[PDB]
Amino acid sequence: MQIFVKTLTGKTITLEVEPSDTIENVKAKIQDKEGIPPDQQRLIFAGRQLEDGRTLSDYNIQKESTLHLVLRL
Amino acid sequence: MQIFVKTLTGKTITLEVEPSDTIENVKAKIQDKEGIPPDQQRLIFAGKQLEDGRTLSDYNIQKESTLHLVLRLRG
Repeated sequence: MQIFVKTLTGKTITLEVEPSDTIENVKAKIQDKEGIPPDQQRLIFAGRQLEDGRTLSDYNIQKESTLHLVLRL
Repeated sequence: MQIFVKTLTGKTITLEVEPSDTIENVKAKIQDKEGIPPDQQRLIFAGKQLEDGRTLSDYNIQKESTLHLVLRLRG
């Protein structure tokens, strides 16, 4: 399925993911598109930070859900 | 130098490491003590997951720092 990620400039990118993808897998997909290493990425959904070991479906992330990318400072 | 690792039960072990040790090397040292293969280990420090190709030095991990071992499980 497709999900969206709001990037550091507020532009939206589109990823192909599965409900069983872990957040660590999703951060690797974001690294491919944005060039930010996973250990520098905070991923936010519904106003909370996601943990690396959970799946997208563990957070009830759906088709065409939007995640937010934040850079670790 | 000495660092600590909190294991899957919350017990702490000690590792002998150098600041130049990679995280992949540290996972191999954890395998020797805990019997968990490196590809099944998530190593956490300061609330974030460490990447294999970085050194302890790259995360400013110092003597007596405590890392957290988590088992790779979806969920």
